[PDB]
Amino acid sequence: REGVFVSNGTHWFVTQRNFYEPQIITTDNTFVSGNCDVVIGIVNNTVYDPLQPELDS
Amino acid sequence: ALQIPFAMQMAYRFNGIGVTQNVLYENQKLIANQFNSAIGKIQDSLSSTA
Ligand SMILES: *[C@@H]1O[C@H](CO)[C@@H](O)[C@H](O)[C@H]1NC(C)=O
Repeated sequence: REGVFVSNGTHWFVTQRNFYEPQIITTDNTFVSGNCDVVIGIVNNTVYDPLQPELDS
Repeated sequence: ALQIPFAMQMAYRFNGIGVTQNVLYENQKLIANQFNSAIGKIQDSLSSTA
């Protein structure tokens, strides 16, 4: 949504652009735009979705 | 200076004109061809037009 994706070498994070602040990537932090195949340089991952653990109750 | 991939720089520039950056990544090859072509028009424009 705002900021940019990065990896420390083994995990993937989003940070704001002007100050390193690693947030674990979620459906809150990100917006979808279709399937992968159009995007040059995309990478595989897990995006966390906070609703799915809550409705596990 | 901080290095950044140029397709990742233009995704910042598109946000700075209120266009969501997926409009760049879904069109990157097309945008690149338009920029490359437009610089080609500048070569011809300057080469002819004193
Ligand atoms: C990457 O970050 C995660 C969470 O801070 C940590 O568990 C992991 O050890 C880090 N790995 C490296 C290579 O820094």
